[PDB]
Amino acid sequence: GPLGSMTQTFSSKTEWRVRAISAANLHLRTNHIYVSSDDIKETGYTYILPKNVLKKFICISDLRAQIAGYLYGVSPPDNPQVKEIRCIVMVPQWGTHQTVHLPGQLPQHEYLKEMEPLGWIHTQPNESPQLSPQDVTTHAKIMADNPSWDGEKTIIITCSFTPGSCTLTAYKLTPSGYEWGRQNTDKGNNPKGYLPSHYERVQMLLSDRFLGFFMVPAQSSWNYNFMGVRHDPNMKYELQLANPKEFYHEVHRPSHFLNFALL
Amino acid sequence: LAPRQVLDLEDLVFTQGSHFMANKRCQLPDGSFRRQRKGYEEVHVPALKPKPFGSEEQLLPVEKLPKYAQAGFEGFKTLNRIQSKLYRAALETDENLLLCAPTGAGKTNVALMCMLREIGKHINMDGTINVDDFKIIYIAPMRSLVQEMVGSFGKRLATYGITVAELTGDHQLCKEEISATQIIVCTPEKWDIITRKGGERTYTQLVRLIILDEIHLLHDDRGPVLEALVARAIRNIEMTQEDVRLIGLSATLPNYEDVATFLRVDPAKGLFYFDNSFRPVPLEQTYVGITEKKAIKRFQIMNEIVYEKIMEHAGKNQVLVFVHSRKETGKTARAIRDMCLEKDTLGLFLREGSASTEVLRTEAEQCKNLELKDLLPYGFAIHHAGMTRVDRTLVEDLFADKHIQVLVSTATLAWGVNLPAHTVIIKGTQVYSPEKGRWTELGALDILQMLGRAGRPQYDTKGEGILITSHGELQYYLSLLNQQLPIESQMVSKLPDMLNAEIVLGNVQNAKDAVNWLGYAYLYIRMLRSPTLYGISHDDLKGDPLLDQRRLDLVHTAALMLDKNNLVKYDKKTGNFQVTELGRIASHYYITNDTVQTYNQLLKPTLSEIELFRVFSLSSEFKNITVREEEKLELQKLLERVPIPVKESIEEPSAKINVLLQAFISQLKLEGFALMADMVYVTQSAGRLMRAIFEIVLNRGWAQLTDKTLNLCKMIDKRMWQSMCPLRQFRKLPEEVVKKIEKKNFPFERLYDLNHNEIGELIRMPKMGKTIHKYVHLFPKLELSVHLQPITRSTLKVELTITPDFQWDEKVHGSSEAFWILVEDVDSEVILHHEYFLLKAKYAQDEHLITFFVPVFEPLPPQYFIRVVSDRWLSCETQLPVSFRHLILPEKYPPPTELLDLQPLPVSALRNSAFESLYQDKFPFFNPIQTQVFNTVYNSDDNVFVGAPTGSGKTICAEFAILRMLLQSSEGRCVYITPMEALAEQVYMDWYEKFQDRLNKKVVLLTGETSTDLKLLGKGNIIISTPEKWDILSRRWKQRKNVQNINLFVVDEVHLIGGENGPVLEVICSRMRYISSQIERPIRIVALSSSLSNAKDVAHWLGCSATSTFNFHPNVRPVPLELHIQGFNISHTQTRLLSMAKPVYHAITKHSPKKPVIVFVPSRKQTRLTAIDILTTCAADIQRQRFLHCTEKDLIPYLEKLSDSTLKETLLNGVGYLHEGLSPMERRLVEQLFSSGAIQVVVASRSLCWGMNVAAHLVIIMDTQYYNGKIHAYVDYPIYDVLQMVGHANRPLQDDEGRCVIMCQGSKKDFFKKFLYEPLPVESHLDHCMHDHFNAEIVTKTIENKQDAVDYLTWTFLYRRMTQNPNYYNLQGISHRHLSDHLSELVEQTLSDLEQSKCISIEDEMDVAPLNLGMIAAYYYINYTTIELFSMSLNAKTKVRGLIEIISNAAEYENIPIRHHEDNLLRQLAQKVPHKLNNPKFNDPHVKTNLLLQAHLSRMQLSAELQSDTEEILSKAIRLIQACVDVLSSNGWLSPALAAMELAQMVTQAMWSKDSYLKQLPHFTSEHIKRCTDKGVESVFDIMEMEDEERNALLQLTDSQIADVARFCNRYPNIELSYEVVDKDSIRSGGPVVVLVQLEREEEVTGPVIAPLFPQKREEGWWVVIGDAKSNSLISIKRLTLQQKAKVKLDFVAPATGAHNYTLYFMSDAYMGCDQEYKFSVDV
Ligand SMILES: CON(C)S(=O)(=O)c1ccccc1
Repeated sequence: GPLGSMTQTFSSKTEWRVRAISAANLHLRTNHIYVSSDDIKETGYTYILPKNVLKKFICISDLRAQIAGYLYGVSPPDNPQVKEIRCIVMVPQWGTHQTVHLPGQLPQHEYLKEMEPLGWIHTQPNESPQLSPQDVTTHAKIMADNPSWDGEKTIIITCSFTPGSCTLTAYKLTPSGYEWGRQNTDKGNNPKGYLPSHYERVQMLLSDRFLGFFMVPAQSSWNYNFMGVRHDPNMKYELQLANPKEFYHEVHRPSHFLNFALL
Repeated sequence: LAPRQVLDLEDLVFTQGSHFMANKRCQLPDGSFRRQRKGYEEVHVPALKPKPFGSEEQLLPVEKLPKYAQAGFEGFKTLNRIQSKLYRAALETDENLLLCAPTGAGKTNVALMCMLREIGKHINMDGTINVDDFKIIYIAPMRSLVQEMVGSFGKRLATYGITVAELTGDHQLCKEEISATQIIVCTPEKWDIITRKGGERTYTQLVRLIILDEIHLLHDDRGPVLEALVARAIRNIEMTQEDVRLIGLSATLPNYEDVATFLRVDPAKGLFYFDNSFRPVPLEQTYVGITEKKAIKRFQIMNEIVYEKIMEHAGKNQVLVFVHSRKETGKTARAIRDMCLEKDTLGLFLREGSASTEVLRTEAEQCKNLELKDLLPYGFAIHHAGMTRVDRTLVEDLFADKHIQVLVSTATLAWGVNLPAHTVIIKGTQVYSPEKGRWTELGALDILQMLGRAGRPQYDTKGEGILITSHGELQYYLSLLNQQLPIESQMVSKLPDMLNAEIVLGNVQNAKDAVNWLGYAYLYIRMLRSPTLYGISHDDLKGDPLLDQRRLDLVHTAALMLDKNNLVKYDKKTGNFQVTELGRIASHYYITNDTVQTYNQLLKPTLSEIELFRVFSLSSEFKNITVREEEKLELQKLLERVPIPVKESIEEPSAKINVLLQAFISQLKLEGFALMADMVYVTQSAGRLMRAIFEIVLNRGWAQLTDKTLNLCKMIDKRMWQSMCPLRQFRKLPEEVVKKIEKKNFPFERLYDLNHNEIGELIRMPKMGKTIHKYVHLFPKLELSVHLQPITRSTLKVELTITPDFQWDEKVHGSSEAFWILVEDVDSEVILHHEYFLLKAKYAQDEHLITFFVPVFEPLPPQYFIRVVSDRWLSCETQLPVSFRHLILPEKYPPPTELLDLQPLPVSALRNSAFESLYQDKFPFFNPIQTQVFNTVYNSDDNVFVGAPTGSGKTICAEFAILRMLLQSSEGRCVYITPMEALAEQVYMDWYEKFQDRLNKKVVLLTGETSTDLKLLGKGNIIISTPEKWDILSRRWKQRKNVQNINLFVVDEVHLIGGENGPVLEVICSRMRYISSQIERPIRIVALSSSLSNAKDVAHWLGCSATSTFNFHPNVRPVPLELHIQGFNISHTQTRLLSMAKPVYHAITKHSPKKPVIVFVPSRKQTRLTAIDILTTCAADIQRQRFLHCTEKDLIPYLEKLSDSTLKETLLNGVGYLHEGLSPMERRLVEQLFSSGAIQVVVASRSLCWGMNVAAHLVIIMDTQYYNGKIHAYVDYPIYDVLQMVGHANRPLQDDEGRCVIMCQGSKKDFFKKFLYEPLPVESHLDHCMHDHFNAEIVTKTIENKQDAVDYLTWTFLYRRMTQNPNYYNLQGISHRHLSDHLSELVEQTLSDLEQSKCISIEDEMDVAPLNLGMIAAYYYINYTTIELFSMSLNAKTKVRGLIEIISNAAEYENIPIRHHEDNLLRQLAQKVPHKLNNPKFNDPHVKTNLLLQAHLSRMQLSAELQSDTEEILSKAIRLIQACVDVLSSNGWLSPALAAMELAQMVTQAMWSKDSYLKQLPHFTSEHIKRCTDKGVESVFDIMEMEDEERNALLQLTDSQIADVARFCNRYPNIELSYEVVDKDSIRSGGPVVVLVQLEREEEVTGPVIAPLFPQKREEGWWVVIGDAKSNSLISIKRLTLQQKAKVKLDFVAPATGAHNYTLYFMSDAYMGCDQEYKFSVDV
């Protein structure tokens, strides 16, 4: 019985600080990246992700809120069954632990006109035996709105935060996966109709032989996880040839700095 | 040395700092008495009685001072008592002084007298002061004191034109304010950090006087700074042997004699002690020591005591109360006034119905300050720093006229304002110290100053000081104020940091240097005099009387400390100290050594802002900060709201420090008193701590962390985060508009696109759209572009262009804006290149070109980035992506020519006994390269290319070709071009011996004189020349047969076409090729070069067959080269040279202990410094004279001929040096001592790497940069110089190998590996040097139209390289169309520039023709821009002085930038010289030429290096003058052309127009002139006609001297002049007027002009002029060179029948006084 005896006051806490301290350590995982490429599939299309941009993509991310980048590349001159990822494009986005929210508009820039869209990559808190139904729906709706995304050619790379490390897996949709995903409204973890035959794993190799590069928005940054209302599926954006800033960088959370000035 | 002991420095520290009381007892003055009261004691000390003068004491009136000094004492009648005792010592000797007087006795006026003596040292007869010839340092302890000193000294010395100033602290470009100032006034710490940086600068050598005011600060924790300053000054004086005057000013306290010893003050001459009776106003002192231990009671007791003491003066006397906070001032004023209201005493301060209240009525009601509002009407006032300046001046002016009755203030008033009060109360002696983390006693300086403010100097008959403190402190303060608190040294804690500062400067290189350094510290003197006070038993002292062992131990302890923290590397055995970059940073940013170890341990390229703030919070400067329970609540509130998360807990002081910094940036106000003071301390340190972190991570190349830390520096300095609107950095903008702009949440860059209307609309405020617009464009902004020039497949040259895109406003941007250029890799993680870039105000509108190198690799990476970031402005950055998608890399270079294993070639192969005699004595076989090239060179006529390292003997290959020429014909002409004049002269010596002496051929060396050089080309079979001397010749090859009939053209060192003067070399080689193709008689070309990667391009350009192109690479050098490239981490040049000092010695002992060594150094000063340093290291190695290999006595007759004493000393120990400042005979002595094997080591400057007749076994290249003084920046050694230097390590007949150690900055190591181990790619830069050659070729009618110009370009190396490396030349492709367009654009731009300059005419946009201006530019080899400037300035009436000036301002005179010190000399030259120049701006480059010309013409004296510069100026002068003559006569003006010819005369003879024509004669001083004017006429024919009897009776000279005089008189021109007018009987109006002048010299004189003060030998030039001075018209001019006889004809048109007096002129360019005039008339 407190009665009048015991009274304690609430000192606030905040989750983004713990996550920010955590995100400062993401560079440790970049020395320990594993590709879960021991799969039944043989040949098919083979995707080559350069290590430099993958490491950068890991360092700018968050351990809770997924982030995503668009993949662009080409085939080596005389080997068309191999796709080399040459560029990752960060666009205005905001995520949760289960999904990311990207604009309807796809990257547009003359510097990518000689390249080929190869799909997307995104972080994920935990490894999973199967491809998420959120991912199937996302990829299928992007395919339905953008005919340049070939079902036989665009992939979903998941970068999962295993303890001390990052584990990569690459998937593609099947025609059944496409058709189911483009008509799915259930955001839940088990929407009706979702099947494992909706995707298949594709071959994926990390390489040090060549370097990728990044493109980022021209008039903002990519992270909107602190400016959710400023984000809109119909937002338009331009791009520039530059490297992206980490998740908890100051330009991504201006209200923190402007509101601490109010005591 | 060997049995050291490691001490505990902290156990030797006086923990109480300035509160340490060394005296056991205090004797109070007679009449003191002790009273008791409840809870406290009082001690009363009566005022002292002045000593009533003395035996020889009289007050000196200003009349009796030296007269230059009286202006400094204007407004005063007589010096005071102490100034009168001090004036002789202070103004009439240079003796170091120490003056001990009580505060206000007049010490700063004695310092003024010392200043006046120094000022008098620099007074000219023109009255002015040589303000640029000296500097004086006044060290004051407090900033407010510094500012008051600046004001008062400035007012006292304005009458001298002397500036006094304080230093800002930025010193970005603000060290300029050091050079502007004569009297620098600063704190000890500021002067310490400045002189710690210790880069080469003039201020150091200008310092003549240092004043250490309030030197009893020695006893304070800040005292060690004074000790460091003094030890550094005295050791600088030892090294420089120039004396500096030291003046110390102190209170009267014990150990003043030890302070005197410490200042090198002779006690008899320079020590003056004045006891406390000499105080201006006697002081009745009251001390109150409270016994109460409990705060609550003690505080009210203090308020009661101050109330009772105030009442003893209310209405009778003003009272100044002193408090140690800005809040407690008002708090105590309110306490007193409340106590007065409660007791109805408030009316005693304010007289009822008196005048004072009236003045108080208004201001008090105005209530400018709020606490002043509550207090001012009642008679009270407060005064502190947070107040406004005008409020403080209000309080001051009110108090001065006796209107305020009680003024509560802080120490700041006591230090910065001259406000005396009759009664002073010091309320408490406790102050919070954040550095210490607790409350401590007041510093002694503060107490002395405050109580010195007691008693007004004129109005009061005594003062009353009332100190209130704790009882236990009574003895202390009694001591301090009564001459009994002894001054001790506090430096034993600071010893590591201070020793590191000396190590970083290089003043202390080992433990013996450190011991000697410490022997100058005040700690050392105190240890000698009171050993037991400093932890030394008296038996310890007797066993070690000079305290050698003890100082060794202290130094050893400090060195171990610094070495554990990685500031130094300390070798215990040798005692040697090695400097490190971390140590340098700790010193230069005033960081303690523990903090730098922490930074080194925790900094990582992966750190985020979180860990960066934590790292900062761990600085040792903060080690005493603690988190108090009473703070913990407020801090917790901030901890969960700070924008940068804090990992550690509120219990840890690092978290409190972190949160305090972030609160400061967020500009939050806090409540806790300790929190505010702790924040102030933390954040005052933050700026320089974070700049140290910045410099650390920047020099490691850490891109992300560099960005974050520079940002954090700026966020600390501007007090705002990046997110804030950058516009609030404009402090003139309102806060609410920028709050609106941040509330609109749009990108700031968008504001650039808008106009003032849209700007008003976006923010919902139209009224401001204009001003905002202005500020948007006042914000600094830079536009960037690149030109990518590939060098190889792995090295890329980048030319970055920076265009400013903002409006400059000096109110906002000052005089300069600073930026960092950062070239970062694909991932923005590695800084591949960086440099500082300074946008000066005068260039705020120009484009700036930066160039640098970066590595690339294959496959090419996507892009690099170039960021240009402001050094000061937040959110001020431009990043340019540098994509490589369209980069065209040149081809991989081909393999070298295989060196064939051939039988070595005997000399017998020449098969000519006369030929074989050239080399028979020297060797029996040619080296492998000569062997491989011999057949092609000697037995064929093919054009040949030989590429090989320096030291491969390519000269012998050229000699092979010359001997083949000599076998084909005896009248063959070989021209030999080499790019350097020193090389040309050395080759001239060697080939003169070989071909003239031994083969009876004629070897000549071109000089620059076109007549001389044309005669030499005629005579010679071997003609040696530099490229420009052959350019001016071969330009007119169509008119000169001797240029065309060249049999052999040899060009040496042809890889120098890639270098700074390469275009001229490329042009002349291309011209020789084109001449060969035109004359149908082929000229054989031989090209010698360093190893070229693109050799085949050169060979094809010069027409060498592939079987005739020998492309060897560096590995084939006949004497093998072991090359070691050693990288040095230090980015500060002077420190890096220091870090190289010992590796130089170690390299000698490792690579060449007994064989000779050359050390190349960046500068003339470094030659001597390094010679001495090598000798010092030799001595400490107890191998003192290892480098001397001859006998001393066999060497001393050599040494007698030197004039450099230090050079003689070093030579005595086997080490020479060589620099431009030595006389040529000194150089030759040193060179022959080195080649004879006498001396083993010689240290030469970089400037001499082309003219050294000396080779070595080991070459050490000590650093690869040098300071350019024109641009005030360090410049990399050209690769060509480095190759030449490396080539000096090669002795084919003496050594089995050569060795070379290149010591360079780490940043450049890999570059050297790529361009020294591999052969060199070379490129043309002719496309930047086009105009003068197009002009020449339009004058010679080789280029008659634009198509001709394209065809002409097709002959160049540039043209060939354009297809091999298109991107380097800004071509996009190699299609024939591409380079056709490129050549057309280049041609179009060049001909457009020429036609605009009026050098050429362009008709129908196709045809080009030479104008007379272009013909003159081409004839005299003048830059077309120079001739354009001449054509603008000259017209028909400009002074000879204007001629001198325009000539000095000509493109040809931008060369030598060594001197900025001599500028003032030139100033005082302007008065001496007849040249009264308008617009007297003085600077660095062309005006040096102007008044150096002035020095020459009036025969003034100059220095050695300056003399070598004079010679170049005179080398260009005659051609420029002749161009002026040529423009004037073409226009028809008669007087100005004659004046220009007389200027030619004055330059040749070094005289003037009206001067005596006897000054041309040898040995003829002005006295001979006055003698010759007496019964004589000033003429040299007059001298000739008298007989040597009367002659010698007048001249008063030696017989050899009159022989020289007669030689001149015989070479003086004496000629028969005859004039005739052909068909004079029948002249008709129009064209036919012909004058015939016959001239005949008698003696057929041979030899050149006699002009000893002119460098090059000249030939007698003449002008025949027909005109009329009445009309100022010249009709007929012809230039003539007279032999034994010559006839000249001249044409002229006869307009109308009329007047006809005609003035036939005969004018010389060489001699003054031979000009003849004949006049006549005849009509048409
Ligand atoms: C501490 O160093 N300084 C006080 S100093 O002004 O640079 C100097 C320079 C030369 C001779 C003496 C002193």
